[PDB]
Amino acid sequence: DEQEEASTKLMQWLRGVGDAPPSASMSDENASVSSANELIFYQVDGIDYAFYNTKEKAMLGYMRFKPYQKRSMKQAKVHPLKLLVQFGEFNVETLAVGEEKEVHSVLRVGDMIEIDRGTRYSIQNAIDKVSVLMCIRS
Amino acid sequence: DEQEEASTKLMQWLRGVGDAPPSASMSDENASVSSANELIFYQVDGIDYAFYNTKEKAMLGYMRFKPYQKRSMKQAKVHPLKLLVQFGEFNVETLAVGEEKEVHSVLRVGDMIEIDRGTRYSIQNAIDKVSVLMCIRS
Repeated sequence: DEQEEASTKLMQWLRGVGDAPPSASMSDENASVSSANELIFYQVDGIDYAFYNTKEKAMLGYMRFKPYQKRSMKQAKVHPLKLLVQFGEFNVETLAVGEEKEVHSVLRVGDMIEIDRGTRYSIQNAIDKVSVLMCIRS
Repeated sequence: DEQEEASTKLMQWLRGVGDAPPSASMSDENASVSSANELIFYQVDGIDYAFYNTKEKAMLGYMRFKPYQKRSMKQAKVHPLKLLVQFGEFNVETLAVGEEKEVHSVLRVGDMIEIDRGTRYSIQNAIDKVSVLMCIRS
């Protein structure tokens, strides 16, 4: 249940509900390791982002959405990405290169969507609670 | 609490404790979407793997470890990877190209380690419960 407690503490922090998870080991000093305690949320144009400190920056992180919050349209101009739902529910609208018709998808926890290079995409929190997604860039 | 229930059901399935999460939307039919219900665990050399069905296969998935289970040494020969702890605790041993001294790291939930191209690495479940990690390939 210790590990259930650790998991719950991490999720509550990601959702903005709880305090930062405790430290545990000196492994957070290792070059290749980015611990959860490294994460710090910063707000950009209304959305809270927190990224691990990887060798190539901004390649793995979380987006935290206020209830029903909208992220404006962006384009995967350089890096294809994957969006993986960590908590809650999201509506994602995509328009791939060459197509002229948008696609709307609904994503619940554990669902993933792949955004190809060139695809324009918008994200909206579908529920009246904070939702969290993981952003994985290629 | 509906979304707390969905999150708990997904984690219990990943840990091998519960049944598959329910369906929800027709978005699982969308080309770019890989729903959690797509996941199916298969055992290879003692370890349970489940991968999303992405355009380039085997690029995002989970490894489920029995108590104290060891994954033998592998090498990131082609793809650098990131390992992100989803539940439990792992000891990871790495030997990067050019170095002659191994590095041992301990990872708890939400911690990530980056395995560079050429690095040899071994993984052991550090606890007497099932632990789960996410494997992210570049």
